[PDB]
Amino acid sequence: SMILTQFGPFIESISGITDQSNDVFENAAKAFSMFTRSDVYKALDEIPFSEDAMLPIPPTIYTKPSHDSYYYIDALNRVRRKTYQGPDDVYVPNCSIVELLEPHETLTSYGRLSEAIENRAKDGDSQARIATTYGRIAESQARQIKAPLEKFVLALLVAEAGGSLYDPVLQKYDEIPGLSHNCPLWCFREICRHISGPLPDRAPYLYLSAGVFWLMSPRMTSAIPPLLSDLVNLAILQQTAGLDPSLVRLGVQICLHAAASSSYAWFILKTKSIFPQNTLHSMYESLEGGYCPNLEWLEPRSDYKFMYMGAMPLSTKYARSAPSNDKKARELGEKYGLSSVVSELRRRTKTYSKHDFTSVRYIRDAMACTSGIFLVRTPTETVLQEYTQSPEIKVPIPQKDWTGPIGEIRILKDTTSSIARYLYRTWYLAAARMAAQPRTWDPLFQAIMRSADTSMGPQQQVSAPHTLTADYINYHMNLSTTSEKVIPLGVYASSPPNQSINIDISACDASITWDFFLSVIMAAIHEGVASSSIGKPFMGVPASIVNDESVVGVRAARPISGMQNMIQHLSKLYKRGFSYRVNDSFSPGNDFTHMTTTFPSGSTATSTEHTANNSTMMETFLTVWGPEHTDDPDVLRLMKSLTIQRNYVCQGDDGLMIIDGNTAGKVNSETIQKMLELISKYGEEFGWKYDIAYDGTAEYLKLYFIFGCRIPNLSRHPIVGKERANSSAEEPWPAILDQIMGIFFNGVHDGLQWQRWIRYSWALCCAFSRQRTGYLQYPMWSFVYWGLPLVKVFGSDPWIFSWYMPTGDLGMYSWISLIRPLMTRWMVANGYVTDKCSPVFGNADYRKCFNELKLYQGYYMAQLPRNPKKTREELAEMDETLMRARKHSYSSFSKLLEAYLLVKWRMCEAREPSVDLRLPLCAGIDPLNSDPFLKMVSVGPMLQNAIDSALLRLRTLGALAGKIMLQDVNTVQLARVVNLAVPDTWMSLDFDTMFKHHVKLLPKDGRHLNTDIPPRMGWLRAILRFLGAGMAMTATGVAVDIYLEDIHGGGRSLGQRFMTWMRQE
Amino acid sequence: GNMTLTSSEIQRHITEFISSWQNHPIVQVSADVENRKTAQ
Amino acid sequence: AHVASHGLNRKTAQ
Repeated sequence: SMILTQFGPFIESISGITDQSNDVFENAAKAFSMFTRSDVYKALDEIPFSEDAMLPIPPTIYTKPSHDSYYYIDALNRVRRKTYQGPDDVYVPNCSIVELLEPHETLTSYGRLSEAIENRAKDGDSQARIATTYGRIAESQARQIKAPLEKFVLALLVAEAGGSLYDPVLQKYDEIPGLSHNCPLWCFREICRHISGPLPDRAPYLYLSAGVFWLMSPRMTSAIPPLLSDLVNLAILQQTAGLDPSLVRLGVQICLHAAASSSYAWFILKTKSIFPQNTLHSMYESLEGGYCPNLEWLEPRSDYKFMYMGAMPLSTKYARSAPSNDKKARELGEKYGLSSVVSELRRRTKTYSKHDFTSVRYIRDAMACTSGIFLVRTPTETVLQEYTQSPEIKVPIPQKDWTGPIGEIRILKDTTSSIARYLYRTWYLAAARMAAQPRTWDPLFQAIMRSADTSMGPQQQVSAPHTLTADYINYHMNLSTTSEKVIPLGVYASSPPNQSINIDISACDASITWDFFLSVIMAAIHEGVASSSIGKPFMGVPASIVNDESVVGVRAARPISGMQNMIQHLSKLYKRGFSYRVNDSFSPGNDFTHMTTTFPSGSTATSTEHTANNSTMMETFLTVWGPEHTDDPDVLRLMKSLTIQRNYVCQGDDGLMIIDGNTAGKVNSETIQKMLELISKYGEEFGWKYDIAYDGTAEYLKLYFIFGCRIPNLSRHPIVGKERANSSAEEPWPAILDQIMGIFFNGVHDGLQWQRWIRYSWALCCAFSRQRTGYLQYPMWSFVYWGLPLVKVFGSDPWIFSWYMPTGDLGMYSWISLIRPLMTRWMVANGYVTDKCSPVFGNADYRKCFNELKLYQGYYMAQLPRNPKKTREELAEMDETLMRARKHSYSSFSKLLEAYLLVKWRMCEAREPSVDLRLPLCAGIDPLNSDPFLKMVSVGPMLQNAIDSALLRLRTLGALAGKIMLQDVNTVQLARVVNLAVPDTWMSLDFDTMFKHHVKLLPKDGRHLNTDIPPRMGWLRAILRFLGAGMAMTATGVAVDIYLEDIHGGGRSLGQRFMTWMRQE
Repeated sequence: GNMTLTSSEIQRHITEFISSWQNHPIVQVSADVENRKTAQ
Repeated sequence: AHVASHGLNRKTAQ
């Protein structure tokens, strides 16, 4: 009841009881700063926890032997570790930490890494370097969070103290088990007490910007700061997603086994595939009913033009025909002591037999229980684990099938017996067809395309034509790459009559070397180019000459073109390998160089040619190697029916192959497996280790579908998790609100329990609002500007708007234009009357009412830059600039919003539905999740810049460049002149049909003579579409057909205000 | 003329939406699970 | 209305 006595009037404001106000928000944010870290645990001590949260915490977490037997010093005097279980055991171990600590001043209980050990480590002691290595990597593992965990737990305690809520759609309360039935918080209380024990102040570590501090006790190990950040995510998601606690207990039990393990991160790396393997890879052993979508993609299949044509019910024959899972899924649990989890998952998975929202939410709640942490290891072991592997070529190409060198390039004779001639001819034809294009020869395009080692904390001048011919393969020869349209691909590929095969290439960077790929490619590009380009130079490299021994008869001189001169200078770079250089700040005295054959991680041109190399080898698989290496003419007939233009999609290493349904039903699911074995056999002959998968689902670009499902991965991103690669301090305070809004907008796209999710977003939003510098403080309207919907304001109905409302001025237009005749009543309801009537708010002084309630100051204060742009004195400059907006009193809104507010719309009648209600389109959303379920059916799911700004700025004002003057573009492009954009939230919906048809610019009773757009300045229609479709999406419930009603100043004088804003810029 | 947003108006929209969906002819007949006559 | 939203002389006389 302590939180109740502390936060009485705020919880009723964000639970729909009382109206939200600025003074209650600021009086809460006054108190959010005034919390000790012990106060959160004092608040956790009072909640009565039920019997179904209690489970045995093991005693072996707290007693771990120290780190002396874990690390060693390699030759060349770099620190490593010796692995005990597996060669990938290179992560942070779990040992006793307290012996390497000396206490901070001003408080005795908390210590840090001692300065004598880092002094002797900089001096060059053997043990001290190991000790400071372990200390810095434990700090870096503990640091991977957005904010201190006690603030998140306190926001949970504030938000979930209002009890159950009420639904204005379902007209009933919700049934979600409260804090007494929440096992991660019981464990979070028990661990943090048992660490302290008799000692008070009870916070196992505190979090600062540069470094952490550890509680000085023998009970403290390194596994605890990732474990607590792991438990807080489940404690939040059990509330705001409506998870079943019978899955959350397994999700906590696996994390307790992870903390009890030899290492935490390594155990989670080895156990990250328990929940999808037992649940998602094993669905519907017996299928009896349910609805499935009916897509098809149109016949030019490279276009990826899709079409939704109704939904049909399933039949008995579309069960899981894929092979079994038990022999390895039970083995994974038996190796690690999780058979009580694996069998528990399998027996519960075997009870669902119909395809509806229930069995889909089962998959969502099972996938949510994986632990999303960020794996932390030193760069000096990241390199020497990742960059030391190599491909193995079981069938190399013989020395007879090469001639002598043309300079530094041997050519491949076409009478070879190996498969590499099919790789050779595609790159050869690609080079020969890109060299004949006229665009590659004017000097301006060469200047445009103009416009040693590498390390980690000049290849792009000479490696041009490799990339330039990779693009030709990706976009003209075999259009299998989709380099927004990935969704209907998988919704077709997951349908009942067709299957899908999830092909992934392991180690795409270590994949291709000079042994098989780069030699044939640099032999093909050196020959396809030299026909068209003879003597003509490139950008900056000249023509040249080099001797050859192509034919064995004689040798001669044979002048080099100049475009193949780069191939000459670049194949000697590819022939030897790459040179890297490292220096981790996590272990001193560790600074060396290293020679590999692998590629850099995240370059741009390293994706396109890998995609070309994917599609080419898949095409020669399906054409040549396929029929030549199999019996069983069902497999032969299956192979001879599909090609990569018709069914193969690849974007990186991974690919997706689709096997459509025949007339007799689905394809026999045993010949597909016989072809899978041939894919795995095919990869061994030239070094690729495929990660093929066949279960009945579709995985492409890490999106999970089953029967066309849109399953979100809740643990793809955690809530309290943030990546940190270096050891540097982070940005200052007023930029944390961008990540808090990121938490909210990432919770939008996943179908959380929306009343719970908005209510928890308010608690975070009010917790991150005040900072010492009079202190700085954002009012609650500054967050409403950032896209955060509200609950109950100005004396309205509770839970009245939706989080599909946009941000910015288009967002501020909509809810005001919906609530305005109630707001102008509430102003007069307490002494806010003036004599003149405004055309918007009437006889009430909106200026004084908004100044006293600080709505104006939030509106203009949210537009300040949160970036401390190029020192603490610049931070003080930004703070004074931010305080000046709060001290200044304001007169009105911006000219754009005031020009918007003259437009009035109407909600006549609801539109006919766009998709079936009983069809499960998307996971998590159902009639229990009422508002997205209404919006997505009423609208429909998406199943089908400075130049563009400024030329419209000069075109709409009175003034390609000859084309733009008279044409028009669509609404989403023409209405970017007033900086209006379709928001991030509407991307998974159909805004095109809504803009084109169901926003009418004409009243239902004809033409009111006030809404007369002139024939001149017809660009206004494209903005009135957005102003119409705002309120038709912000209002919760069904998206309604909306008609124009009134423009107060006239349609001619409406756009003159927009033209004044365009002159004022 | 104008109107504010009210839960009354929300329910008024939802009932019209469900009625216009319910009176669709494929929806009036189709079902997910076949019966003992259709299976025979 | 909110509750409803939850729910759903002499001669003249003679």
